[PDB]
Amino acid sequence: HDNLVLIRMKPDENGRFGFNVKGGYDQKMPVIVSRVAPGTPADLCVPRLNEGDQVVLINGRDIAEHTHDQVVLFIKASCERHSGELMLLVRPN
Amino acid sequence: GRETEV
Repeated sequence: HDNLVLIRMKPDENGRFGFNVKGGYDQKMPVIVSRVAPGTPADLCVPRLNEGDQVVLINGRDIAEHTHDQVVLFIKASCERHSGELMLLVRPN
Repeated sequence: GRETEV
């Protein structure tokens, strides 16, 4: 489904990736990357996570019908990362 | 318009 980019990133010392999320099922909007802070894992990873990117999969899980809070919990769920890297399948826009 | 820093 469309052009998809597979992104892998390890969190910092505070367990942060340096990116912001907007949208979700409850918000009636898609899960979009609203901000990417400079010099953070989301900014330094290759391929890069960009602003406006639509999150499709989080560690292989389909988040289409999930709420904003559920999406946040999935991102923070360190045990679901293989192997210690957060996997994100995104659609650039 | 909920926004969360992760």
